[PDB]
Amino acid sequence: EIDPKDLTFLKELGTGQFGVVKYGKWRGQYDVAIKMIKEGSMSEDEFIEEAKVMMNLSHEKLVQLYGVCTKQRPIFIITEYMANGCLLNYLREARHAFQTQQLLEMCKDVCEAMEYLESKQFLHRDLAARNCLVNDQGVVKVSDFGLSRYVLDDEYTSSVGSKFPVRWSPPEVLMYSKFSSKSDIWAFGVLMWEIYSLGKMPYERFTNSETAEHIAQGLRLYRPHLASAAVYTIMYSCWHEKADERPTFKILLSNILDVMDEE
Ligand SMILES: CN1CCN(c2ccc(Nc3cc(-c4cccc(N5CCc6cc(C(C)(C)C#N)cc(F)c6C5=O)c4CO)cn(C)c3=O)nc2)CC1
Repeated sequence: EIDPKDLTFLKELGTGQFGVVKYGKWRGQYDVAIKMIKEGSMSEDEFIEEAKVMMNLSHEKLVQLYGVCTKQRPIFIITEYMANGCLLNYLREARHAFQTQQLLEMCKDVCEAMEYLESKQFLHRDLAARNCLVNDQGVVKVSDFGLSRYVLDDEYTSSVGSKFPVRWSPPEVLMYSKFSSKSDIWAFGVLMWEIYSLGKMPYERFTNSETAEHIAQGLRLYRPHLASAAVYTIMYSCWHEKADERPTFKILLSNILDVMDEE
C-alpha cells in the first residue's frame, strides 16, 4: 500500500488489458510503471486480496511489483520500469541485428523467471513475448504474471474469444481447460520460437482454428533458421502431446546452459 503522494506521473507508456500504463517517479527518485486500472476491466477486490502473494514473488528476472494504491478509484499497480519495453517489438526491430547468443541469452532470462514461478507453484497463464519486457541493459523479464485470473473481458478469458492465447496454448488447455505447470512449459517453447524467429507470429499461415487442429494432430512449429538442431530440440521438448512428459523449467534451464557451452 503505497501512498499516492509518493507518485508523480511523467509520460505515457501505452495501453494494456487494464487500460493506460504510465511512466513516472516513486518517492521522487525511482523509475516506475504505474497501471491505471480502467474501472470494470478487473476483479478488483479479488486482485487486492491476492496481491500480497504477488508481492512476495521476487526475482532478478520477474518484473517486480512494488506496491498498490487501493483507497481511490481507479486503483494503481506500481511496478519496476523497463526502459526498452516489450520483447515482441524489441525482437521485430532489425537494427539490433541480434546474434544467436543474444537470442539464447533472452531465453535463459525468461526460463530463470519461470523456474522461480514453477517452484512457487504459481502459473503465469499467458507467457508470450508480448508479456515480457526489456530493460536498459538488454535483460528480459517476465511481466503481468498471474494477472489473467482478474480479467473481466470474455474475448480474453474464453477459449473461443478473439483475445485468447490460442497459439501459446497446449491441446489439453484448448479442449479441456487443463491448466498446469505444463501449459506454461508449452507457452515457453512457443516463446523460444518467437525469439529465434525474430518476432514472427507462431503458425503465421494458419488461423487460431487451423492451429488447434494442427497441434491436436501432433503437428508442431518448424525450426527457425537461426535455431540449431540443439536449440530446436529444446523448444520441441516443451510440446510433447502428453503434458507430464514435457520438461520442468529446471531441466530447460540446464538444457539452455548446455547449448551456451556447446555452440
Ligand atoms: C514511443 N514510445 C517509446 C517507449 N516505448 C516504451 C518504453 C518502455 C516501456 N516500458 C514498460 C511498459 C509497460 C506496459 C505498457 C502498456 C501495456 C502493458 N501491458 C502489456 C502486457 C499486459 C498483459 C496483461 C495480461 C492480463 C494479459 C497478462 N498476462 C495485463 C496487462 F495489464 C498488461 C499490460 O499492462 C505494459 C506491460 O505491463 C510496463 N512496464 C512496467 C514498462 O516498463 N514501454 C514502452 C513505448 C513507445
